[PDB]
Amino acid sequence: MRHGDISSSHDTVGIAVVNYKMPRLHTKAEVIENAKKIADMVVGMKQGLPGMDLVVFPEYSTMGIMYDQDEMFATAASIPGEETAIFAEACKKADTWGVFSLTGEKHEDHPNKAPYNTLVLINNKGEIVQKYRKIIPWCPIEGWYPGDTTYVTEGPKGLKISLIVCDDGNYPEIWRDCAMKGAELIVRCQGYMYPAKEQQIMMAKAMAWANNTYVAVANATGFDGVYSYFGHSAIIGFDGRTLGECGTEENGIQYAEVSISQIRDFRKNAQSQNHLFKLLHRGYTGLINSGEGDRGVAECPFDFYRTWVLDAEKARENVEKITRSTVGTAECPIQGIPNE
Amino acid sequence: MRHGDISSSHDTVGIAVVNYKMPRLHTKAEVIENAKKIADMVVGMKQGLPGMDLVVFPEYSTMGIMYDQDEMFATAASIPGEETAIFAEACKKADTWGVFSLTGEKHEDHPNKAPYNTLVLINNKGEIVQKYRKIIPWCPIEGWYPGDTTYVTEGPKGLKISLIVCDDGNYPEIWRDCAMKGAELIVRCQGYMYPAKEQQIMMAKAMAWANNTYVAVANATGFDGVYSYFGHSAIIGFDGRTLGECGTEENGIQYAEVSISQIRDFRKNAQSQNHLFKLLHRGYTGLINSGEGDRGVAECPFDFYRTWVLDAEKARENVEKITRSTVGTAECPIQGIPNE
Amino acid sequence: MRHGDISSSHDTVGIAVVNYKMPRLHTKAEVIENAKKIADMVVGMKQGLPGMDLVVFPEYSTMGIMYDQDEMFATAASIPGEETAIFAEACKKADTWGVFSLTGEKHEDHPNKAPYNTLVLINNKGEIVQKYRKIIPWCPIEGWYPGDTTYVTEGPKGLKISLIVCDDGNYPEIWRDCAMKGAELIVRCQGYMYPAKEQQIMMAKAMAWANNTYVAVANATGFDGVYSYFGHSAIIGFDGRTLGECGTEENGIQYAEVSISQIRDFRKNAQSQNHLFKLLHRGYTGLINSGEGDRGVAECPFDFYRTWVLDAEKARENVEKITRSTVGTAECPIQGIPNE
Amino acid sequence: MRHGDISSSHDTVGIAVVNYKMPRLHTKAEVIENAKKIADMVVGMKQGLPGMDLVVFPEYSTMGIMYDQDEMFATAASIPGEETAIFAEACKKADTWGVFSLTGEKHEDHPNKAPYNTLVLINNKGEIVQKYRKIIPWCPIEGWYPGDTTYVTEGPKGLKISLIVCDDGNYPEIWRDCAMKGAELIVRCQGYMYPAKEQQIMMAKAMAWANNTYVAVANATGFDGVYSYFGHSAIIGFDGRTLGECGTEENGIQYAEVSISQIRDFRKNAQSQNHLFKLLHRGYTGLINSGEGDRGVAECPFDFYRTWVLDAEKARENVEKITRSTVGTAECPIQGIPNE
Amino acid sequence: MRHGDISSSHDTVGIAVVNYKMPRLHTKAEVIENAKKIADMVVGMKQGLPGMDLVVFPEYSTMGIMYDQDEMFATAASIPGEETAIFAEACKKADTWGVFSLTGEKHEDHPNKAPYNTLVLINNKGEIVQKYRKIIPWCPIEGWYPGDTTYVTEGPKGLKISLIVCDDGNYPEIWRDCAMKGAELIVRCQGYMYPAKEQQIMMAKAMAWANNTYVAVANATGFDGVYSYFGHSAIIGFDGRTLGECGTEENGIQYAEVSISQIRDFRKNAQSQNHLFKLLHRGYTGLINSGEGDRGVAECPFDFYRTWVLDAEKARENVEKITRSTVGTAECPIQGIPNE
Amino acid sequence: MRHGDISSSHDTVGIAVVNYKMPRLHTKAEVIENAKKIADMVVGMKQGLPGMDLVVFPEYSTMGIMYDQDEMFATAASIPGEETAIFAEACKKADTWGVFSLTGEKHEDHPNKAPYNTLVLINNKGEIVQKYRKIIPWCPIEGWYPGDTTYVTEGPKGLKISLIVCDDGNYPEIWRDCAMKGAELIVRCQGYMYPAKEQQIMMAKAMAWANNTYVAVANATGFDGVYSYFGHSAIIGFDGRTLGECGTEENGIQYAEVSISQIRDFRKNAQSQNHLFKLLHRGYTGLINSGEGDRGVAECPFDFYRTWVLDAEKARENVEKITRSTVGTAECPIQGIPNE
Repeated sequence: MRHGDISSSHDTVGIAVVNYKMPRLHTKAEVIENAKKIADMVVGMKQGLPGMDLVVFPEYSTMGIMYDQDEMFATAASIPGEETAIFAEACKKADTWGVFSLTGEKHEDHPNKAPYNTLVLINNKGEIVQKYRKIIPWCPIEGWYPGDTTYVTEGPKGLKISLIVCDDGNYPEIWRDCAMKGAELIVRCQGYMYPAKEQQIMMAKAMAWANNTYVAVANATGFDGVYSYFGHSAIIGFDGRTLGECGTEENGIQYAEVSISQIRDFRKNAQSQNHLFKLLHRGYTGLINSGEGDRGVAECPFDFYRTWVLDAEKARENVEKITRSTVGTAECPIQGIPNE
Repeated sequence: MRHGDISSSHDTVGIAVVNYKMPRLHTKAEVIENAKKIADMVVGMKQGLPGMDLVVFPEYSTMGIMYDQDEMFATAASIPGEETAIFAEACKKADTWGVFSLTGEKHEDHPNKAPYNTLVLINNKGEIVQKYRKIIPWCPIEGWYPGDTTYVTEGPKGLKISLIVCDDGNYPEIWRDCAMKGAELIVRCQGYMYPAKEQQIMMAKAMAWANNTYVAVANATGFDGVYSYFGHSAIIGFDGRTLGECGTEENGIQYAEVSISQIRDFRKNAQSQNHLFKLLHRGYTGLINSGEGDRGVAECPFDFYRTWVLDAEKARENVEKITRSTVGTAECPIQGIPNE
Repeated sequence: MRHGDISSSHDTVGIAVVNYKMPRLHTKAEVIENAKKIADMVVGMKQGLPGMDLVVFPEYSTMGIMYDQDEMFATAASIPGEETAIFAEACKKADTWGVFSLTGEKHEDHPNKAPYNTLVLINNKGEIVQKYRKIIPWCPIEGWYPGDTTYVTEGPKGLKISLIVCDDGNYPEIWRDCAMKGAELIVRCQGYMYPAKEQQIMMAKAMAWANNTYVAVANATGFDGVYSYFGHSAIIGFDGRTLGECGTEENGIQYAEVSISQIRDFRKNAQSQNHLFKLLHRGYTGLINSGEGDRGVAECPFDFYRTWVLDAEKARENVEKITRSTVGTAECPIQGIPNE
Repeated sequence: MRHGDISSSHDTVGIAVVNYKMPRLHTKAEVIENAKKIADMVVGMKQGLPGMDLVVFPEYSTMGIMYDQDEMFATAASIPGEETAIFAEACKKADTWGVFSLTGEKHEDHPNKAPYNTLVLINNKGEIVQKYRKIIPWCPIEGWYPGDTTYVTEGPKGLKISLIVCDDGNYPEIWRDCAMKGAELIVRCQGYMYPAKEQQIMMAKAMAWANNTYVAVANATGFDGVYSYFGHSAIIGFDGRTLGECGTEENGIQYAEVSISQIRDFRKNAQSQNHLFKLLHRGYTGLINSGEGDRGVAECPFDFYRTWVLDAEKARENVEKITRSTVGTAECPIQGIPNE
Repeated sequence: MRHGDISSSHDTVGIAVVNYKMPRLHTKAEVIENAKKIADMVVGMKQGLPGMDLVVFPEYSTMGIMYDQDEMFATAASIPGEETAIFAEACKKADTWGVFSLTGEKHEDHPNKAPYNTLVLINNKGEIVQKYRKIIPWCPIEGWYPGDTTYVTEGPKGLKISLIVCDDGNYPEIWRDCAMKGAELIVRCQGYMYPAKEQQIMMAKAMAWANNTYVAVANATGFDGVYSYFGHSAIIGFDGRTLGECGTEENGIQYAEVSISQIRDFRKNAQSQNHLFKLLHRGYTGLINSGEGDRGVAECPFDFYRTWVLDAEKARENVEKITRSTVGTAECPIQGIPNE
Repeated sequence: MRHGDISSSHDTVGIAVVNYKMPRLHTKAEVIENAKKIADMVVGMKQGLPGMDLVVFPEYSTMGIMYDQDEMFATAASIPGEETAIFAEACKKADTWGVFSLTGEKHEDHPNKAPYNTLVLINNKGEIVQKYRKIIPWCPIEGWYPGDTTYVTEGPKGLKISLIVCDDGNYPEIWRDCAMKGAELIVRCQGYMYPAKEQQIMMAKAMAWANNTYVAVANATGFDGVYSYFGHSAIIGFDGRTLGECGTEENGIQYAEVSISQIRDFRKNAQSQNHLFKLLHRGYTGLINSGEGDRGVAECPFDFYRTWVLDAEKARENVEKITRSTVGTAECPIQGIPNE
């Protein structure tokens, strides 16, 4: 957990994040050409950052956002496929792990159902070792089919990694889910468009803190014909302090070393802010002093989670009362989104 | 949701938060004397802030922290009791609602079990309308008996209010639970000691954003013989932007107007960042476009919450593997906290 | 007055501001081509921001700065004209109002007098509803003919709008003049070159506060052969707090919702910081308590404004004593600017 | 215009500002005792800051705020009087100029009309050389009789000084009026209570910039039974950059050196941001190039100022349409302030 | 190197720094009484921070600044002496190391020469293990006799510690000297008075970076009759990033864990920003590639240091040409400091 | 020392710094073409900044970084040479001094030894008046031959200038060496790649303060195939306060006026923070009061500098004990850098 050098040691994973300029593409050939530009970038970056063990690119960095539905279906990727092979070759040549984005990934029922929005973690031998599908697409605008699962994978130097995508990170539940599965680094890849710049910078830091986890964010930059993306790719320590952060600049890079021993030492020995531990051992001091054993209280005291798990339809009905009953609003209608 | 004036309107709730200097007390008589100082402060503040509808004091602002166990038991409050009556009279005289702290509140089995750490919301007629007991005491140091329930109460001008305490706010689950019960303002009262100043400032803002809720924080200040408290009492908008924030100064005050219509308009009409709505209607656009109905997906996709709700002991066992198995650590032992 | 979403409601005007990359143009054909790029950008942005009701482009975003005098005269626009028709079509297609820049607009005595530096507000039906000519050109460098009038126009959802340009905003008088005419949003369009980046960021916020008015700023970006423009387009609340702000990035966008009801509620009910009201009712409490009626004092107590209005030549003579008597300085001479 | 040292030179005026802790006083004897504490503080500060030429205390630093009307009248000061003599002796002993606050100063018709809220500038020989009465009392709460005049006085080393008070500084007109009278330093003394902390910090800087003037702010601190005062006393350069700024701490001090030659050199030779010059020579380049002489345009183009000067009652009527017609609001009533 | 918890581990040294309120004392009895208050504070802090291994108090925290020469001599301490014994007992009772200030420490020729300004490092067994005398007193105001030596001492858990005082830290040479002796933590104790608040915050961070060293700063707070002290006690990582920082509040505390293994791993394996290594192996890559061996260049290329070491009188003469020849200036005279 | 205007006076040097976009070049013809682009930029900037007296471009702005060894040797420049003549013509035409980068400059033994990394200062008559070779190349990556000398040159309006390059600025010794030679402005030209953005921003400010010197930084921007450069070109006052600073934007420019009289007045009359003076007159007050003469102590008290000057090999051996013995590390090997 230290910032400023280009090296890494047996204790540290050298992580690079990329403010990748958002592509404006339309065809499979264009996507392939851009995939090879990403590959060239990985290999060049390694020449400058000899400590690099993990390189992270934004959501949409391969395809851009395929606004046209026909182009969306025509450019939807197979995984593994040609794009991933191109990335895998760069990971091998540069002896680094990498996180890349396929938007979309063909649905099982392609082309009759919406593609997934997908991340892969590729190891330094070119093997895909995690494939994550976005659980919370950025509706209403995003039409991707939602995924349903988080994963944890042993990463470079044994650092445990989970992937999440963009809108996912607004929801503290996903970060919690990953950390509770044992994640030591949560990688948030995004094409996060303005307006919500400051909110997203703050969210990543707050989630690093709340879940005692390293966080790396790669966010797109530039204007793509529709959105302007605000960058601020970052690596953040498990104590909630930014290691390094980019500005809004096209193809900015940040690089930091995250210590394997430090996070494990903290998770073992931290007390007042060992949030993962404390959530499942509430009021331990009080119970000890009250003659009630030495483990605190594990039981979930929050009705929302009990209801959501038991009766998701009831939780949905409850939230519609507080918000609205239809996915769209007649005050700001969107074609294909019902309202009223 | 606006800041800078001392007024309030039929649309806005005028909220004041107090950087109350942490008392260093030892006896019931001293606690009573300090309760009357708080009462005098409420009445004086109202003279300067004619818009004030809600005034918020820090956790521990009534008793301070009773480090001595005998003094802790001797000063534990009844609710309702003498302290609350003193506060209630000030709320009536100043025609304001108030949030006050009783640390401790007598356990049902007093003095044979640890007291609770408790907040009350008192209305402008002097009636206690919410009583909240801290669900996550700040272990290891805090020996309070943990509470088990969150509440929502109709507040001034119909603004829906939930109370939480200090360490509670590190855990996104509690903020979620309150907002999903319909809370429009979450009031976090704290005696939040250094070190974790910047982390706590960031958490409140991030939670305001994540849960589309107004947030008010009152935090103690000064040195009490053991801890120094970092202040930064604040009122924050539902869009994650600070309204007003104090520094670390003793008896600082902030004051802001929170609009009832604005939060309700947002919760109805916001789309891309309507987090409460979107969490229970995931990927609605994708499902519509895939011919699968117009509600998105409600089901909880996060195994941690499913496991915690179904089998809290399993969730506890899982987290002990990632952290440690005993509440204490032999590397930093604490008397009365078992380890090793 | 809220930030982070892409929606808007019947209560809120969705405002987008654009960090438009400064063009480097030389011919009428090039200007037309760039006008169509702006039009394409408006239509694309609306696809991503369905709440958008108003889109704002920087001063000079259509022509760039025509440094060459011959090119300046050759590219000076008619209003209405071809450029405005191109913009009007985009406003109609995207169902949004827009603010666009014509630099220059032909003088009545074209080509024998300097063109104006002009903004138009175009409604969602493609109609020009305000035309503003820069009252304070950025002399010495800017050679535009000064305008003489501010305007207020009913805008989207009835939001009252005034336009001002770049250097204008350094002078608190213009913001005052607009707000006192009833403006609820002041739109500052600029091609504000470095050096004065931080000063301009601060000015917009301070003027929002001082005049209890929403402020939107669109500023150019990039290097154009002569100047580098610092971006930081922004939308600011009437309470002086930034809603959203861009960085220095080319073609950054910000977007915020400004509430019609909130500003009107504030202007009615705010007291201590109701600056528009208080300026014309000074010391009302004192006069009441002194038996002198209940309106305070309206009379202007500032000799500078009395003198400027009555005897502008005297005010000019007075200021020349404090500064210098000639428009140029021999210590930093500029061709065509007399000194010495 | 430089910060960090305790010295001053023949070119620089050493200015100290004081975050003076707000007194809570009730009697004339208490006021006198506090005046002598201020005097002792002046003499001590000079021992530590040998460059000090000017020392500035907050509005209300002598009396505190006399909330009780009877006490207000009983403690209203004569000027010159006992309090000013006490201050004058300290200025002589410490060989410094000083700015002090008398709240109230007896009205000409004392005790039958409200006192003034007054500042004095005392020179190093103990002579009162400026007496300023607050033109914009902070209504509704403040009941002081409004003053009607700004002043400029030759200060230490010939630095030209104007005094303004607290609420005055929210109104850009007063800063303009002082600078146009030739002020080189505007001293804003305040007892500026929370909420509006960030807005006031920003205002002082923005006004320094807009009027090309040094600014010194002394603001009170602490809680006085009614308000908490936010400090942030500051000295700011004529280029809008803070020299030094205090936090919210009780009895904080800042100290900076302001160069006489620098401001005079700037006012002579600055061009693009010579705001005082440019306001009265608008569009000079354009007029030259259009064959219309070399002075630009002086005439006031802002109808608000023309109307206010000619017909203040009309300006008042106009603003009441935009705000409200009565000084009070029935939505937030205040005893003695009419509404409805 | 992590922040937020109250614990520490076998790998981390738990460091607390104290914003100690500056005493205003006059007699030996008063100094002793205050020393016991510091002792009580150490023991209380340990109850709240069970990880604490090192506690740091400001320069002057024991005596305050003895402005009166007679009182200065009467209160000058012996080391070891009564004050240090009081501190030593607290270190033993709280099982912590501590850094304390003796101002003054009796000169060898007391009372005929000025006392030293001195820090002691006391271990958890109550033994004084380092005594440092300020090498750069804060002249002209400070009249302490200058010390001449820096030290490095094995500290808690083997962390190597050097002490420096206040004004010392403005001079990069002292930080370099300590780090090159092997220091892993440089402790800067200060009574750093306003004006130079922001400069001092920045210096500590910059020196942490430049010397790849942990830095802890304890600074005084409050007003002492002459100066106001700006606090901002801090612990900073060897990568230049703040761990935790106080504000200006009286008796603020910060606490952070500094990893022994992290700094040693960095000093071994860092490359591009291994400043200690690189300074003595300049251009190693270039020399290798030029066929000139594999060590780079060690020789000092800076004439100033060569001259200062060889001919300090020449270096002094050189600097007097750039500045002034006498220690005082007639433009800002100070009694006892010659000028002219 | 003032910021915001485009003018300059007889007292001020108008300094422009350029966030020049990093070139990606391969051939001599490409370098020449880019040199002419820089020349065109100088002439254009002068049209917009009539006060400009000095223009500063980043290290590598002429060649980019020649990663290919063959291309490095093929494009190594003669000085004076074709590139410098191109720059000299622009300086003459625009009547400005300029700082330009030649990377590499041919070694005396070209092409058999590594080129130098070189800056030239060219006056307004096109004459090269300083040539500086980087003393601390950014090893391990940079293979330039190290230079050995700093210089001071009389610059525009007599302002004394020293040049340093990029990695040089991490080492406080070089800034000290320049200031002690009489430098009034230190110009740091850099191609400073991410990661170390915040550290470099802080270093420049801290060095301005520590050495009481103006500082100008020009840093590259953009991605060049290997590194992304973080911009933040800046001009900083001798009191450590930023005048103007760029963001990370490609071809950003900042411009500020630095006063000749202000720095000379400060160096003469400053006392408490006259660091250049005080370093060579330590404890003057103490020695005076102790009867030991009126000059303080000049002797160097820091063993590191004494050892480095006398026995550089010993200093190297000492530092290898604290860090590592070989220039490379087997934990992060780099081809051509020995380790193990």
